[PDB]
Amino acid sequence: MTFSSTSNLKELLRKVVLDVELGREQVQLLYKPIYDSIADSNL
Amino acid sequence: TKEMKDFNQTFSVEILNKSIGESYNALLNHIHLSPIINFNYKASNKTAFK
Repeated sequence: MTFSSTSNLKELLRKVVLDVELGREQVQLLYKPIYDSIADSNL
Repeated sequence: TKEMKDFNQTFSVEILNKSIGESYNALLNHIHLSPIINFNYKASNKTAFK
């Protein structure tokens, strides 16, 4: 028989998901060119 | 608080351990000897100046 008959039985068909970007956008550090960095554990 | 441990550089854990040991020895002396001092001694065990 045709494929159209078996379409509704979704459990038979293998599951694949459209690999779309999701979640909020990645955030970058913009301050670093302005700022001069000093790092010390004992400040 | 962790702020106390991190900012206050003079502070550490070693001071607490030292104080614990000091109070610990003081307590040993107290529990062992305070029965002697604090007892309401009777006239049998009191000796005057003489």
